[PDB]
Amino acid sequence: SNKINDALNQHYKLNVELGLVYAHYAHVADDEFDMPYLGKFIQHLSEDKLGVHKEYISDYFKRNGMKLKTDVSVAVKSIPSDAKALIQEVYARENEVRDHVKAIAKLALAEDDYESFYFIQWYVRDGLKDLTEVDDVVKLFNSSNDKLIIEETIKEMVE
Amino acid sequence: SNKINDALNQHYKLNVELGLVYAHYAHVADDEFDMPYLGKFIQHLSEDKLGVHKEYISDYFKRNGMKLKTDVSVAVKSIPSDAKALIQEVYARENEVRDHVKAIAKLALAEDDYESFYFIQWYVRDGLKDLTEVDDVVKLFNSSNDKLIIEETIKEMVE
Amino acid sequence: SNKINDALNQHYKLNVELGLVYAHYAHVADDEFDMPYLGKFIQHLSEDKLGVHKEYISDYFKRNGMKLKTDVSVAVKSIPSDAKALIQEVYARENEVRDHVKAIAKLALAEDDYESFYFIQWYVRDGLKDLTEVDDVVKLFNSSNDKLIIEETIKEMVE
Amino acid sequence: SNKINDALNQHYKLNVELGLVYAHYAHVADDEFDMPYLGKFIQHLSEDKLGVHKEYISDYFKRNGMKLKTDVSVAVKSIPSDAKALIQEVYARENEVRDHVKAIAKLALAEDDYESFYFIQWYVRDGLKDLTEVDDVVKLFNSSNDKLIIEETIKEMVE
Amino acid sequence: SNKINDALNQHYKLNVELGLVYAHYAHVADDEFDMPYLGKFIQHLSEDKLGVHKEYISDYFKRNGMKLKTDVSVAVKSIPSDAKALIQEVYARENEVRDHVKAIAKLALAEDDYESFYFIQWYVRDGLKDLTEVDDVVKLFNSSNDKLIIEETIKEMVE
Amino acid sequence: SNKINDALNQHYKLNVELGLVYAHYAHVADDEFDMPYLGKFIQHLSEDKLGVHKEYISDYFKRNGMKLKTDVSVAVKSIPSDAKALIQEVYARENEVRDHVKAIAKLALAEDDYESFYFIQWYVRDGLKDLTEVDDVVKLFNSSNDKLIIEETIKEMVE
Ligand SMILES: [Cl-]
Ligand SMILES: [Cl-]
Ligand SMILES: [Cl-]
Ligand SMILES: [Cl-]
Ligand SMILES: [Cl-]
Ligand SMILES: [Cl-]
Ligand SMILES: [Fe+3]
Ligand SMILES: [Fe+3]
Ligand SMILES: [Fe+3]
Ligand SMILES: [Fe+3]
Ligand SMILES: [Fe+3]
Ligand SMILES: [Fe+3]
Ligand SMILES: [Fe+3]
Ligand SMILES: [Fe+3]
Ligand SMILES: [Fe+3]
Ligand SMILES: [Fe+3]
Ligand SMILES: [Fe+3]
Ligand SMILES: [Fe+3]
Ligand SMILES: [Fe+3]
Ligand SMILES: [Fe+3]
Ligand SMILES: [Fe+3]
Ligand SMILES: [Fe+3]
Ligand SMILES: [Fe+3]
Ligand SMILES: [Fe+3]
Repeated sequence: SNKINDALNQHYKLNVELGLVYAHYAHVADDEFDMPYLGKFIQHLSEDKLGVHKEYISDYFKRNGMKLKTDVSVAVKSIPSDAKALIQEVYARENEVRDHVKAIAKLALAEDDYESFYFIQWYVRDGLKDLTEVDDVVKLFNSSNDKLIIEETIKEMVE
Repeated sequence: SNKINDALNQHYKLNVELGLVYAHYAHVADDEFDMPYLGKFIQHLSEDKLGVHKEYISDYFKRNGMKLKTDVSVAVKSIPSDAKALIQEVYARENEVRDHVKAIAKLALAEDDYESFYFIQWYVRDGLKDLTEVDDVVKLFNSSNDKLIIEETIKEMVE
Repeated sequence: SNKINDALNQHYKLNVELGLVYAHYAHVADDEFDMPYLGKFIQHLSEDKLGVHKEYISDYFKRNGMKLKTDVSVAVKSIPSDAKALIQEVYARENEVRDHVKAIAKLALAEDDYESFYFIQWYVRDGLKDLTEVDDVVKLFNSSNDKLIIEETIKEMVE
Repeated sequence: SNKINDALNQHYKLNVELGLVYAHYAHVADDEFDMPYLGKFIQHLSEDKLGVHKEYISDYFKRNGMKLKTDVSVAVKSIPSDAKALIQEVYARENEVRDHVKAIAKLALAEDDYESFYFIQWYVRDGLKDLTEVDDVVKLFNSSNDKLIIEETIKEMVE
Repeated sequence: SNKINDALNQHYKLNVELGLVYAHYAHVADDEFDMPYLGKFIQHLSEDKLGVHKEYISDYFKRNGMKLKTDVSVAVKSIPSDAKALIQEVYARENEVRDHVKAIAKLALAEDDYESFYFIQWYVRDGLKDLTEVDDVVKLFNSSNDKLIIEETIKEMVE
Repeated sequence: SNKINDALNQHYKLNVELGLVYAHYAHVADDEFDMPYLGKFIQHLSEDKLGVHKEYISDYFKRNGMKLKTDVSVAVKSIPSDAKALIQEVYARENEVRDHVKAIAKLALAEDDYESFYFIQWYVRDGLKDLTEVDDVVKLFNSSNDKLIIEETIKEMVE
């Protein structure tokens, strides 16, 4: 399906662009906000998006004959003002990923593309786990007013 | 130094953009040219550029107080016509990286930035090894007319 | 070079005098400020300066024929008022060390003393790592108002 | 006791200043007198004085409430003329240490400071062992006219 | 750079020619001067110069595109008269190597050849260690009048 | 025997000069002809000639009282045009070595020098094995038109 090919190419672009934004946010968490474990948490998200998250699509295209497109444009022009806002922004972007992944599943059933429906199954499930891990971190900031206490808790999540 | 900060931000951008191009070329080597080990060779170059090659700069900025900029724009709009041309293009881009890395070293001595001169030392040395590994592969294509013989030789270089 | 010999003798004196000051500060961190892990952190800096930091120079002189001078004068006549100020003072002295080490590198190139330029390379690189470790500790004091939380974090840095 | 506090601060100063002198003598033994094992023997004495010898006092002050003073002034302005003279000078300084340590013990009993009397017990005993080890080396120079034979014997004492 | 290519070809020639001279001196140390451990010490220097010392240059040329020249002319037409003189001559030749290596470093910075500057860094550092090891042996001959005592000491340096 | 001494000194010179030529040929095999395993094969021949092949003679002289002469002159002024020609030239030089070694054996029996006859026995036997190993490689070039197939076969001979 051309429409599935386009939607998965769009998802490839999103994984790349968010990975590059997260790499920036991870640097800022450590460098500006004094939170190196928040930085490590966000760096692992960055490495996933620039790693297996994009390679699964590229490899899927190799098997079903679809075409890969590389077209990337992203600039980090402002930064959230503090660390809570930073992880809140990460969360908002991970929810956008959920919406897109669900749209792809719906479209695959529409087009009777059961290979793509089964392929996208991993994203549906795994992305919900990624979103809850991110949500847990956001909340640390409502459970403690102390940045070093929050860091200690995050340390167990990047373990 | 502002000028060193700018040049290292430019080198960060180059590592990112080439990493994304190499990821595309690795896919094409396997998918279109039937050369999965050429694909693996090019994928390892992609993973280096999107990995430690960019993280060393970002981490260096954290120590000396420089500012990181994320501004990325790259589109793969044409593909070399066969596998020799593909690895020849990779080689040409790796030589552009050599030129930039040398310009940074020269500028660091000019500015009496001995921390940056010592930091760039790794790129000078390592990039020469990366360029010779790439040059070895290009040459396989002049040593054999058989794609499966070349693949077998490449297999020992991605080992 | 006489001028390099003088500058490295001055750096030997600085390492000795700061080592003795840091030994005092480490005692005060534990004894007056109730922070024994801050004390241990500062004691390891003291042991480096009175240990390998000075022995590398002395050993370097043995190989290139330079002359060692021992002329030491230091008195600790006032103490910073609290623990944050104490580690802030440590940081200010470590930046003075960076400035001197860079001056030596510049002078070695001027004099075409490539042995000394290569010998000072370790100080340039390593001193930047020491300065960032110290800067991390200073910041704990902006990330937490609780001395026992900061101690727990420092414990992982003296590990 | 103020008088014990002063005498132990004086002993701290002596350990520091002799440690710095011994570090110089160790360098000269190797560099000028061609005796690197004599150098190693004297370096271990230097490391003791700048290490545990001074840290025991500093740590003792932490327990009994005394105050530490850092006030150091030492310059190495002449060097003994040959290696026998060098180790003979070391011996003379180690005897001065014996005299001071004994004065502290006598004063502690006078002041009914039984904690300090018991604390100084280690210095009384250990310093006698250090003085006999040094005396053994001095004598090598009366038992052999050959510097390489003496070095071989010293090698077993720095083992 | 042609001038760097020429200077490194000259350094390749020097390593070869000195290696052949040292091989002769090692034979003479054992055969004529009854000092087989002095012979072994000098043989290891010979094997370094005819081994990695020359192969590093040859391999460096392979990576940066320079041209290797083999043009060798050396004759051992006289021999130092005793063993001290023999190791003194070795020392004089190792100092000539230091001078040439430094000239290459200076020229590389002049030509903005930062690859060659970084490549020559090993020679600058390592050659200073080789020169001090050789200087230690020369001195044995001033520390003992007995050839079998000196041999025993050398035995620990060829270990 | 003076005549045996001269012939073994000539054989020492030949081993040295061929070793230096082979070192050049090994570099060219890899650098110009894209055959790094041919290069490794030729490098091992180079290391033998500059190593044990010459040290056996030098050590033999030490036992029977003969005199060693070092007089070396060799320049590589042209290179065979392709890789087959290169290994063919190596073969021709190894046959010259066979002729000289046989002349020495004949002369030793003439002079009733049974020590030299027995000493040269190793060269007679071993040099025939070296010549057949070289001949096997030459032939690869008649058994395959593909340089990467030949390389793979050579890989098992440098194993
Ligand atoms: Cl389907
Ligand atoms: Cl600097
Ligand atoms: Cl130099
Ligand atoms: Cl008491
Ligand atoms: Cl360069
Ligand atoms: Cl015989
Ligand atoms: Fe920080
Ligand atoms: Fe994951
Ligand atoms: Fe349907
Ligand atoms: Fe395929
Ligand atoms: Fe790498
Ligand atoms: Fe300058
Ligand atoms: Fe306390
Ligand atoms: Fe350190
Ligand atoms: Fe200059
Ligand atoms: Fe010495
Ligand atoms: Fe002791
Ligand atoms: Fe009493
Ligand atoms: Fe002998
Ligand atoms: Fe070496
Ligand atoms: Fe310049
Ligand atoms: Fe090549
Ligand atoms: Fe052999
Ligand atoms: Fe006969």
